[PDB]
Amino acid sequence: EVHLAESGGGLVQPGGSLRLSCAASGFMFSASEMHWVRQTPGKGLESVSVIGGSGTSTQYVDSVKGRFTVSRDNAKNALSLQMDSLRAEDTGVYYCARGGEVRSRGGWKNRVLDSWGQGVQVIVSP
Amino acid sequence: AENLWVTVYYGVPVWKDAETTLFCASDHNVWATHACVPTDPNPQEIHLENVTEEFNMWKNNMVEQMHTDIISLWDQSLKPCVKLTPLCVTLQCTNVTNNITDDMRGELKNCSFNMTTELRDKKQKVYSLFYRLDVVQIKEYRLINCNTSACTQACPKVSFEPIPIHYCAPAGFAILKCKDKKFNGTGPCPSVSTVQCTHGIKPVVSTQLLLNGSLAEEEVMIRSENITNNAKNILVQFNTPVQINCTRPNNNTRKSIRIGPGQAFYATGDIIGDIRQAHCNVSKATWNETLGKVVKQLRKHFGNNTIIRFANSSGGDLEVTTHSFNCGGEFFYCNTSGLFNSTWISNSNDSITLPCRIKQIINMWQRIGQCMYAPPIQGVIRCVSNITGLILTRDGGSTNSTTETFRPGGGDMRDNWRSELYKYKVVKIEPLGVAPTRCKR
Amino acid sequence: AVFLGFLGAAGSTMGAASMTLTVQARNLLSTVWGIKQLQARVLAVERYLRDQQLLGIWGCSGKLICCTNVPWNSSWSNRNLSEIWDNMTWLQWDKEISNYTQIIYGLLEESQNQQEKNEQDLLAL
Amino acid sequence: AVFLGFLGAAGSTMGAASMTLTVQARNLLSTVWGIKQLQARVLAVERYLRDQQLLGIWGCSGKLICCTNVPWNSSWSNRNLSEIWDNMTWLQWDKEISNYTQIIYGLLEESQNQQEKNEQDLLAL
Amino acid sequence: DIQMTQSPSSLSASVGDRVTITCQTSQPVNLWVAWYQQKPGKAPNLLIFGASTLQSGVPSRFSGSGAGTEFILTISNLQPEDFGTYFCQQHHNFPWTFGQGTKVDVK
Ligand SMILES: *[C@@H]1O[C@H](CO)[C@@H](O[C@@H]2O[C@H](CO)[C@@H](O[C@@H]3O[C@H](CO)[C@@H](O)[C@H](O[C@H]4O[C@H](CO)[C@@H](O)[C@H](O)[C@@H]4O[C@H]4O[C@H](CO)[C@@H](O)[C@H](O)[C@@H]4O)[C@@H]3O)[C@H](O)[C@H]2NC(C)=O)[C@H](O)[C@H]1NC(C)=O
Ligand SMILES: *[C@@H]1O[C@H](CO)[C@@H](O[C@@H]2O[C@H](CO)[C@@H](O[C@@H]3O[C@H](CO)[C@@H](O)[C@H](O)[C@@H]3O)[C@H](O)[C@H]2NC(C)=O)[C@H](O)[C@H]1NC(C)=O
Ligand SMILES: *[C@@H]1O[C@H](CO)[C@@H](O[C@@H]2O[C@H](CO)[C@@H](O)[C@H](O)[C@H]2NC(C)=O)[C@H](O)[C@H]1NC(C)=O
Ligand SMILES: *[C@@H]1O[C@H](CO)[C@@H](O[C@@H]2O[C@H](CO)[C@@H](O)[C@H](O)[C@H]2NC(C)=O)[C@H](O)[C@H]1NC(C)=O
Ligand SMILES: *[C@@H]1O[C@H](CO)[C@@H](O[C@@H]2O[C@H](CO)[C@@H](O)[C@H](O)[C@H]2NC(C)=O)[C@H](O)[C@H]1NC(C)=O
Ligand SMILES: *[C@@H]1O[C@H](CO)[C@@H](O[C@@H]2O[C@H](CO)[C@@H](O)[C@H](O)[C@H]2NC(C)=O)[C@H](O)[C@H]1NC(C)=O
Ligand SMILES: *[C@@H]1O[C@H](CO)[C@@H](O[C@@H]2O[C@H](CO)[C@@H](O)[C@H](O)[C@H]2NC(C)=O)[C@H](O)[C@H]1NC(C)=O
Ligand SMILES: *[C@@H]1O[C@H](CO)[C@@H](O[C@@H]2O[C@H](CO)[C@@H](O)[C@H](O)[C@H]2NC(C)=O)[C@H](O)[C@H]1NC(C)=O
Ligand SMILES: *[C@@H]1O[C@H](CO)[C@@H](O[C@@H]2O[C@H](CO)[C@@H](O)[C@H](O)[C@H]2NC(C)=O)[C@H](O)[C@H]1NC(C)=O
Ligand SMILES: *[C@@H]1O[C@H](CO)[C@@H](O[C@@H]2O[C@H](CO)[C@@H](O)[C@H](O)[C@H]2NC(C)=O)[C@H](O)[C@H]1NC(C)=O
Ligand SMILES: *[C@@H]1O[C@H](CO)[C@@H](O)[C@H](O)[C@H]1NC(C)=O
Ligand SMILES: *[C@@H]1O[C@H](CO)[C@@H](O)[C@H](O)[C@H]1NC(C)=O
Ligand SMILES: *[C@@H]1O[C@H](CO)[C@@H](O)[C@H](O)[C@H]1NC(C)=O
Ligand SMILES: *[C@@H]1O[C@H](CO)[C@@H](O)[C@H](O)[C@H]1NC(C)=O
Ligand SMILES: *[C@@H]1O[C@H](CO)[C@@H](O)[C@H](O)[C@H]1NC(C)=O
Repeated sequence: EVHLAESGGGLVQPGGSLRLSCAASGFMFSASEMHWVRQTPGKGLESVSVIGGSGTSTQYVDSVKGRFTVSRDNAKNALSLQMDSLRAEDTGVYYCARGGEVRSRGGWKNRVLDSWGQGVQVIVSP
Repeated sequence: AENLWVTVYYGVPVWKDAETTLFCASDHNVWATHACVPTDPNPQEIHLENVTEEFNMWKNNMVEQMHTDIISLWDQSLKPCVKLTPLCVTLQCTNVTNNITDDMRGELKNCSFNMTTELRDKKQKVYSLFYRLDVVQIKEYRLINCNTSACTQACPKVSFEPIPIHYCAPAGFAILKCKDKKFNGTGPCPSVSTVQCTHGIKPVVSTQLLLNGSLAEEEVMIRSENITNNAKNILVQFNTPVQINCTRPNNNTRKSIRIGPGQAFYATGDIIGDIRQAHCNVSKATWNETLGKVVKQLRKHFGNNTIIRFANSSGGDLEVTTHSFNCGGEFFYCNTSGLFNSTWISNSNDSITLPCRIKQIINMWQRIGQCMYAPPIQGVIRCVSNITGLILTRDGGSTNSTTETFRPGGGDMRDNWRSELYKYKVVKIEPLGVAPTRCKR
Repeated sequence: AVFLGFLGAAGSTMGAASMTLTVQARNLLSTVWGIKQLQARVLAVERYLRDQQLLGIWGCSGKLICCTNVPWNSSWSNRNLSEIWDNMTWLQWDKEISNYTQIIYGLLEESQNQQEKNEQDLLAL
Repeated sequence: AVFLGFLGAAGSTMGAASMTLTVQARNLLSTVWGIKQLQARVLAVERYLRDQQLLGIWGCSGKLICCTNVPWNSSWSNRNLSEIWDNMTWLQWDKEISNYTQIIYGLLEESQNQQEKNEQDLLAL
Repeated sequence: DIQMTQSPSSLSASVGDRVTITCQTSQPVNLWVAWYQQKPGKAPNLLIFGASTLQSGVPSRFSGSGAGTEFILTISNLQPEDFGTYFCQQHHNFPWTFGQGTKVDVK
């Protein structure tokens, strides 16, 4: 069974920095893409960032580009998100998810966020 | 390394464009259902998931096939009927002045003439009433068609009521239908299905207005092969229908005259009571709302700040100039001048009344040398119909003027069939295929 | 909906579409209007017989998935099975390889007779 | 010239003519004038189906050169293979043996059923 | 970025009712749309992927369809456990944009 556990959240002031860790088990970590998603209170979901299997390919949304950094450790099967210059809009619940390969009924292969973590709360307030 | 070998597969799902001959499927009439196969009570349609097809309503062979079949059926229906060859005689006509209004003065002529009978020796003097459009002066008049050809009298038993017809492809072929709404009849349709037969289509014959047609499911639609060019007609499909009530209030009477052995000619004996013009009524507020929707849609293609004008028809034959149709066996030609008369600038219970004229000598299709005589119908006539589309033509269109004027169109009946088969096409399957595989025989 | 049935596998991959050849195979066979219907019916039988003869001549008579002896030439197509049988549709493959159809037919025709001759020779002993 | 093709091997020996059966096999299938054309097409289809049925009944379905179990009677013909397969044409042989055609057909038909029955009996065990 | 629009924004339905949610994209995404469900205080759970494929273990009442730039999620037989916030996500090109969320609650 796939298991993902998040940690490292809490309270931070505006302009501070914070590291969120996600421990994964129950699957081949090196061969699965990893996603960081955030849910702001009272709003919908948003994909903060993505990192590939090899760890060389990383992408982020425009709202967090240049501030959020995503990294992975395949030996430890761990994922890390370093956030800097945090703002009030960054407050919310951060989830780490796996992009699992699935086959449609037509025989085509794509990747979806099959498994998610419990989430971790980050509050950016003075 | 690959060590691949050729493999034959039978039944591969591949199709190609093709043309074939479709056949009947239906649930005394001119549109003979006797030779048409019964329709299945539960037709089957298969939606093709993740299949995109190319469609072009202006290159459909189904329209040509339907036109040819309709013409053939019309020709066949008139074969066992009386031929009015003796009717070409010198008629002596006078004006009728018995209880007529101002607008119906001279519309009817009381004509007496000699005629043959069952015996080739004897002759009989008879009289009848004719329309001014059917008699041409030679006090002595003659039928308009006498110097062109002698045509048959439509048999009184057959009915001109349209009946739905379903078109079915043969084995080894398939019919693809586009279920994508807002599809304008040309381009890629992403939502496709395979249907064994086409839905019921009524072969309604009319000009300047589509009657008893199908309504768009989303909003008013505009279709044209080349909207920039003025020579191509514009097909407008409404979202909601407009009720039109047509009526001939004259109380007609029919009398049979024996012109030979087992041959009778039906004539209008006399009119009981007052004589008044037949006419049609159309709701005013509904028509205004429909025209508002139409101009709103037209502004998309012809600029957001242009002036949109509706005016009268240019000219030509009576069939193309006026709204021509048939109701209850009587052929009406209505003057649609009060409808398409307005201007639009970017920014209760009264009904529009259209007078109409009835005709008996008919040339339904654009053919010369084959007319048709409609026998008179006894009693007053009334009918109600749905307006669900228009055929419009752009005048001029040069860059000198920013004002766009549209006028009623028609004439060619292929447009009537094209308005229903715009979301259908026919293909033929190619089951055999070759691929690479790792076997070895 | 009736998504699956007859041509429902048109949008699926070749590997998935190869599992439902029978539903396409079945339907290939089945006063003025009667003449047109008869004329239409006359052509379907001819097409079916042509297809059956073409299949039988190659030695794959009475088979829906029949492999043969002629090897695949790399010139006609360079794509490998990895991106064909589960990353392509039958329509796309037919469109790509519609140009090179007849040569494989001729090769199969000339290959079948050699196998027949060899079988006769072995049975002669 | 197009000396070879369809019936080009008519004048050759039976051994040489047996190498090109496929060219003959292919071509067997393919307002007032249309009626005649339709009649001819119907007759051709009927003839092709008759030939296919006759081939199938003998157990040589889907084969161009198929030997069988019925032995050759010396009474019908006495010439040996030495003066037949390379010293005679197919037309000459058909002309010579046009009389004795039906008996061999009946023998083949009655022989096929026994083989089918024996195969069923063997598979029963 | 591809913009995702959901409809209706919120809805109240009773047990046994049929629920239909529509999702629209500004640009074609083939059929790479996935429908997820979220309960209060829980992470999202996938129901549909590929716009018509049901995830293993999900009840058969959930279904998805559509094409072009319009996709539909259908819950035929609403149950007490299906109430929550439904989202439609496109995963054809990065970024993978989610919808605004449709909240289905007890009437
Ligand atoms: C669009 O659709 C609408 C509705 O579908 C169409 O309007 C309908 O039109 C039909 C045909 O006109 C009409 O049906 C007639 O109703 C009359 C009044 O009830 C009937 O009297 C008439 O029956 C006569 O005609 C039949 C053949 O059509 C005969 O079989 C029948 O025996 C009757 O004929 C006898 O009587 C006449 C007159 O006395 C006599 O000359 C004969 O010898 C014979 O003795 C039809 O049943 C519907 O009532 C209309 N519907 C409505 C709601 O009004 C409309 O026409 C369509 N538009 C177009 C353009 O086609
Ligand atoms: C519905 O059908 C369409 C096509 O009929 C499917 O789109 C196809 O999706 C696959 C994804 O596996 C694409 O594969 C891609 O191939 C390119 C080749 O260069 C490669 O670079 C990519 O990495 C990827 O592997 C394929 O190209 C694409 N088809 C087209 C014509 O673009 C679609 O997936 C189907 N729907 C579903 C839900 O599967
Ligand atoms: C059309 O003309 C005929 C003939 O003139 C009219 O029939 C005559 O009607 C008068 C009075 O109604 C009779 O006295 C005559 O005997 C009738 N003539 C015949 C030959 O019967 C007929 O009424 C006229 N119809 C109309 C509408 O004016
Ligand atoms: C029906 O036929 C009669 C007889 O031919 C026509 O009456 C003749 O008309 C011509 C020309 O007007 C005269 O020269 C004859 O003297 C008339 N003969 C008789 C006996 O009247 C009569 O006009 C014809 N009917 C119609 C309507 O023209
Ligand atoms: C739609 O009609 C316009 C008008 O005729 C076409 O454009 C013309 O094309 C002809 C072709 O030789 C030129 O001579 C004209 O100068 C063009 N006129 C304009 C105003 O462009 C146009 O090509 C048609 N549409 C299509 C798709 O062919
Ligand atoms: C079309 O509209 C006209 C009025 O514009 C109608 O005329 C009236 O018809 C009724 C019939 O019951 C008469 O009682 C009235 O006296 C008529 N009034 C006028 C001013 O003509 C006509 O009936 C309508 N026809 C149809 C078929 O709806
Ligand atoms: C055409 O005729 C229909 C009836 O055949 C008319 O419908 C009537 O509309 C009036 C409104 O003015 C209602 O009071 C009646 O109850 C309706 N009758 C029926 C049977 O529904 C319709 O209004 C007519 N159209 C026009 C433009 O006059
Ligand atoms: C549309 O309206 C115009 C004028 O409003 C009509 O033109 C009239 O045509 C008649 C018949 O030829 C002439 O007697 C009039 O003098 C014309 N009027 C004008 C002002 O020129 C035109 O006929 C109408 N359309 C139809 C089809 O009748
Ligand atoms: C159709 O109706 C219009 C409107 O009544 C007719 O136009 C009128 O025609 C008469 C000639 O009979 C003129 O005296 C009027 O001045 C015209 N009115 C307008 C507003 O132009 C038109 O003629 C009718 N169509 C036909 C073929 O007669
Ligand atoms: C004119 O249009 C109306 C509305 O589309 C038709 O009434 C519909 O008829 C269908 C029958 O197939 C029913 O299923 C709908 O419920 C009806 N709708 C309404 C609002 O009544 C009407 O039948 C049409 N008239 C003609 C002659 O075709
Ligand atoms: C009949 O009436 C019309 C219109 O009033 C007139 O033109 C014609 O000359 C009249 N014919 C007669 C009185 O013979
Ligand atoms: C018949 O007569 C009308 C009017 O007199 C004329 O317009 C028409 O051309 C004539 N027909 C022929 C074939 O000349
Ligand atoms: C409308 O028709 C034009 C004709 O060229 C076509 O290009 C366009 O794609 C059509 N609209 C849609 C939505 O397909
Ligand atoms: C027409 O005339 C006949 C005969 O007098 C009569 O029975 C019928 O009622 C009349 N029709 C109308 C609509 O008045
Ligand atoms: C056409 O519309 C004008 C108003 O723009 C009006 O004065 C005229 O009477 C109308 N003509 C007809 C025949 O209704």
